[PDB]
Amino acid sequence: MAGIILTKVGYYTIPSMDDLAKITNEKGECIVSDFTIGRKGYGSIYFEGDVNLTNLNLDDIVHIRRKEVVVYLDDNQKPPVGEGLNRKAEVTLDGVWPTDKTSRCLIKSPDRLADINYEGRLEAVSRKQGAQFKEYRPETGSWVFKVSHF
Amino acid sequence: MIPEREMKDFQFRALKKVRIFDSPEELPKERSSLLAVSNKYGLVFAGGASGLQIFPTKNLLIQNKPGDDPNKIVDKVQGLLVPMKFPIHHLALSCDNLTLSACMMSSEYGSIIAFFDVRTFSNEAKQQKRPFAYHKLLKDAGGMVIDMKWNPTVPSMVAVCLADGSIAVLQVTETVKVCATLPSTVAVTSVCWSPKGKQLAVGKQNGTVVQYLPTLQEKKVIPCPPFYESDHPVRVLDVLWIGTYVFAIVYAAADGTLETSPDVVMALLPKKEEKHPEIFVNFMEPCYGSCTERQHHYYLSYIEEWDLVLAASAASTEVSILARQSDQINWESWLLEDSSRAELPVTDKSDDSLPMGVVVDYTNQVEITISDEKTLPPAPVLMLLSTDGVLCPFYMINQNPGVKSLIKTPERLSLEGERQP
Amino acid sequence: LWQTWLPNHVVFLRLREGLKNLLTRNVVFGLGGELFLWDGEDSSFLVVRLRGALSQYQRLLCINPPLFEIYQVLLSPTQHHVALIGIKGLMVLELPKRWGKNSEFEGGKSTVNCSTTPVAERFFTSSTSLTLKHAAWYPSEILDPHVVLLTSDNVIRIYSLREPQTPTNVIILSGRAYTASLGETAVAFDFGPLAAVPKTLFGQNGKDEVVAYPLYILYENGETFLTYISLLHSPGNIGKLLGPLPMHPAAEDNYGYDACAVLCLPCVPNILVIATESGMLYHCVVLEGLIPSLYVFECVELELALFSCPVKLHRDPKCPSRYHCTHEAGVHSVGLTWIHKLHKFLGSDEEDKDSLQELSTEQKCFVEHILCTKPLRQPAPIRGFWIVPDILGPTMICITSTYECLIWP
Repeated sequence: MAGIILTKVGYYTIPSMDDLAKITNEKGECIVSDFTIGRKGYGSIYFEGDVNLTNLNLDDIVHIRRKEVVVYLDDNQKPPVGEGLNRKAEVTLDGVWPTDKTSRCLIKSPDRLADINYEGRLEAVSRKQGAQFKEYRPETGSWVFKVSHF
Repeated sequence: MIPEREMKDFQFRALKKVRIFDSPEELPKERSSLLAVSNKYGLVFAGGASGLQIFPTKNLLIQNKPGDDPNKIVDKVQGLLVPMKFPIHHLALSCDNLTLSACMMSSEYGSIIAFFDVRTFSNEAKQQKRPFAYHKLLKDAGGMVIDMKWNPTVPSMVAVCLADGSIAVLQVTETVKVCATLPSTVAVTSVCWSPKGKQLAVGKQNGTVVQYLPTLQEKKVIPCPPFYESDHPVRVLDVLWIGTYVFAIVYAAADGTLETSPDVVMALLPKKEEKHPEIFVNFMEPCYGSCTERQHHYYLSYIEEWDLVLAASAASTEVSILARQSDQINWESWLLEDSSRAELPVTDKSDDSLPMGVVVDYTNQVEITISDEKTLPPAPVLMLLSTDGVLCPFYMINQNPGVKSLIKTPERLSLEGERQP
Repeated sequence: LWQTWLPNHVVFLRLREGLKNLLTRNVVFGLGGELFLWDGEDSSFLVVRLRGALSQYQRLLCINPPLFEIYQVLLSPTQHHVALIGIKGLMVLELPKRWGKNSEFEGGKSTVNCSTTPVAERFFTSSTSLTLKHAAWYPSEILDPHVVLLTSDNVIRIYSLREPQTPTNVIILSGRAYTASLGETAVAFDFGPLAAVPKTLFGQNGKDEVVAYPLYILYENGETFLTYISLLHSPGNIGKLLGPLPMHPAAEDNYGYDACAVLCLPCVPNILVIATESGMLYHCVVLEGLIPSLYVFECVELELALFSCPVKLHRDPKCPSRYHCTHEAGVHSVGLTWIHKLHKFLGSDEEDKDSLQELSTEQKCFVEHILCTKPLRQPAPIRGFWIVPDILGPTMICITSTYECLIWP
């Protein structure tokens, strides 16, 4: 591969890592628009616009977990806002459901989720973290929200 | 290009080689550091896959007599075996010489650091020598200690760096306190205390060396040297902080490749009252690499009174020297005569043995018997533990003018204050 | 009678003039016939004698003052130490000795120096963003004083004053990331009353009964946990954490989120009060199971008894069936008149739940808005709340945002 490192199981990119290789130009620079990095079954991060993936170690930078995501583990190794992956992005986290305090089961029923207005809860959880809620899909518990940077 | 100099006033003089552990089945590949030395009390600590072994240092040192085969390995020498349930990859000793740390990997349980009170080794009334405290790194594979260093002046303080990139500063008294940690995304590859022990320097995957207070509050960044391109990106493999503005820094290919060979780089830093850039001098491969199978690792140490650096490497059968010049600023390789070098032997199966641990004794009191008739005063002894389980001692004779004897007489270890499990 | 002249005491002028120059605030505590008022600007206590003049008071100085703001003060069970509780630290002050016919501190000197000791100082400086969420004393009146600290890392640590930098016990309950489980973190805890428990509960043996205190832990999302603490027999790292306690009966809104305060009333079976930022108060019976469950006997909406503010809960020293709630709108008193109907044998089986349900349909708690702090412009929370226990009638002291001393009744 021409610079990019991604080996953690379950992770992928759109375009695929193989496609990113061929996109690399004569001077070895990988610039792509609308790039996505995801982990099958847990979520993904969509970066609208052009980004320079040249010599980025995505294994060390991007971390997608259940109901959680991290980009750049420490602030010291983080580039300024607008450069690298520290920029505007749309995050999707899957398997996001509340737990019934009586049965201790996950609440996946759309009607039940509308009863407790889980969507409004996720709007609040987004603002409190500096993000803007976008939508929620009960069938898969997909919580989509935009972030100004990481 | 690389500065070099025939040195006829320094020789390494081999003592008999002494077998410590039995030869392994395979070549040990992983980064490891398995020799420690108490220069206060005259003990050596050796570790492997197969237990921990403690010796009075003078028992390991045996001089060649005329007539003797200097290549014949002594089979064993009396010391103490402390059984260990798992293999050891790192051993180190605190600056008061009372805490030995032993790092182990268990396939079942992952990594643990055992801490031994060194008096327990001397406690005749304990048939079993147990550590008094453990520290469990929740981690399994990424929990391998890849660098671990006690503070040169704060006896309770130790810095530990793991394979996953995380780092921690520990306080070990009667128990283990985590004082500071930095998570894996910081990407630490190596670690080293300032001379007085007031800051910690950490090497990093991105090629930089960051300085820190022991609280891990960041103080100064040394950038990745300008001569490395973007399409040949590197990582600090090892670091030695020599003086406030002086470091030895080893770079290796960022990606982990073993084929490329590491560069030892001397770095001089500017001051607040200077706006000079950093001066780097690439001495490159002073320990010539015959092996591309092992994880890279330079064993570096500074001997102030001699103003020089000893260097060994996991990929090399040879120990090298970088000395400061009369100049007092710049460095040069010392090129020594054929029969005065420090090299690990060829194994009886005709392969090269390589270093797993390196230490220097300063408690040696015996005089070097040169001829039948000539005798020189005691010298420090370089000791290498090899991949074959053989210990390789060499007197370091520095006949350069003005060098003062470094020998320091050892003391008796009193069991007073021994910590208990 | 001090109920008459206390609001005119100069200490409130002093504190009021200190204004002109998050945790819920409580800058006052009472001891004997004395009232203690924390003066943030001078880092000292102003002590007014209520029993036995408007200008007279003692100043108890910190020999080593805290540099972080003190939000809450909390007298120890043995009453020899005061916890100075802030967001960025905790400091313990040792009270001086008394002597003289009036039992004044050190014979009635105008100023008395008090020894202080910081607690868990490492955790608040090493991790800059680490904050204190809740703190209390270990309830024992016999053992050395121990403070219990819940920090923003979702960990509870217990410290002896003999070793204020090294926890005796740690309870891992399990910000760089974007997370949906933002409420899976503890915001408060409260100890229940003394209980005798089998020594086997802590892994030791003998079929012998030991002293322990139930520790109830409240998550922001409303979930509750329970563990029993014995300073002697509990392990250094406590892992026998029970919960989340199932909450019965099933509620359409799942009892919401945004829980902010918890109180264990001193009764058997234990009864928990859970308060939310929206003004919801849940009265939960702890039913024995090995995991117990909660039966929400009733719910009270303070928004109806008069709302997005932090709510603080206070026990009543006289009656286990009464507690008080402080918020930006003032003080509410809540009387659970049905507490005395629940017997000690109650369990968590179906017939017990049905009996509790049937009983809740014919029983209701008494809620009263006793003090109103609502402004004319932006509402402000109170700074102090204390119930002076007198058997002839409890007197309540409430210090407003402007250090006005309201007394009720």
